Amino acid sequence: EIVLTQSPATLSLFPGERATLSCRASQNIGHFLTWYQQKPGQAPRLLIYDASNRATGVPARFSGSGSETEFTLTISSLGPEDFAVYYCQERSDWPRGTFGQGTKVEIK
Amino acid sequence: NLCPFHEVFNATTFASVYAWNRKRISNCVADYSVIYNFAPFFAFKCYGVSPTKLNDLCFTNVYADSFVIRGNEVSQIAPGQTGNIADYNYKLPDDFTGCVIAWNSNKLDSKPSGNYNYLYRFLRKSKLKPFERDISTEIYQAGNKPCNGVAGPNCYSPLQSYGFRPTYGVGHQPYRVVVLSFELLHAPATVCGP
Amino acid sequence: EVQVVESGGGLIQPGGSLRLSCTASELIISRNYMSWVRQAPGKGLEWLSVIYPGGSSFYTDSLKGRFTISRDNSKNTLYLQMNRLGVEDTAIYYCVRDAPSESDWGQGTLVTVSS
Repeated sequence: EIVLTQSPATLSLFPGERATLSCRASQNIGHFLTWYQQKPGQAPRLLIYDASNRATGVPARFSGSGSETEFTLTISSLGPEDFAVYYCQERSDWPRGTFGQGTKVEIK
Repeated sequence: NLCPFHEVFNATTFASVYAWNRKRISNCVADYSVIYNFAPFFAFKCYGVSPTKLNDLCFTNVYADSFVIRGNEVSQIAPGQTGNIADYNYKLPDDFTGCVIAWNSNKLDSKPSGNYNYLYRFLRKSKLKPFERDISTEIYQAGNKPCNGVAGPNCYSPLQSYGFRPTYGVGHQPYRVVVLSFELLHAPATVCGP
Repeated sequence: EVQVVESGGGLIQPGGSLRLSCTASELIISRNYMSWVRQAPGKGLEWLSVIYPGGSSFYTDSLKGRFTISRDNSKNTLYLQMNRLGVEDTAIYYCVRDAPSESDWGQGTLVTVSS
């Protein structure tokens, strides 16, 4: 079973800074990785599919990169609404997949 | 004369799984030893027929269905299987009598930056019947409002490109599959072993 | 915004059974890759089951036999029969429609398996 490791567990940043999130896969999954955003009390929101393609309606500040076993999600400028829990899901057997543990973005 | 088997196996381009290519072999003398004794055939499954005794049987007709799929989708090329490829791309009957052969074509089907020339059908209104082909590119209406043959919200193009790259695991690397179907119909036999 | 609405989730005794129901407004559930996902309270998400547009259904190894995903093509409803529920099966069950560039999750229906 593929297990995805997300670091850092919590990412403390000021609004406007650049946030970089990491998701390491135990097996080579190519570009089949998906990034979700979950506000508290809301369902996950699809941000990036195929580890690089930005989902429709997502602001341009979100940008995914990496391949094989090292994927990252980069937020150019953390907005007031960009503080959430970000999940990476390997979709090597789409629509099936295993999620990451999440990388919460919290400062104070 | 001898059969075109190694003209099917050594073909330079294999068809997309959604448009698999069928070759009919008849009035022939089939030598399956060369197929059964070639190194790269990492998968050689025979259903309803023994691979070693194949030379001791003659059939009215033989078909060779060749296509390219991912490594992890090779498990679906077998009777009774279901999934992405069995349902919409290439279905084998439960009473299939033949052999399924697959080998990794990473060195020749993968391009750096992606080989998007191989496509498959991932949406269909219903499963395929065994040995059925569906090469229609009509937009798949997954919604309620008729979207008038233009890809948009809730209606997609049913064909998805594989996008192989030289890297990726063995499960995501291209695999060249050729399925041999042996047929008997009460008509005179035409493909023997010796 | 595409709305998928779950239902049928609530309190149930351990060893009991539940049948969550999912329906959508502007899409036909019989034509979409409809999956079921859950998020255990204070834990990460977990993918449970999927039913293909053609009718093929797949489950996680830990749920085969217990959970049974189906649908009613006439009612436009997706079901998830849940049998022999344990306390660990408590979670918020999402009904997510899968497309290559889209993934529409429902609000989620809480299932509490406790005495």
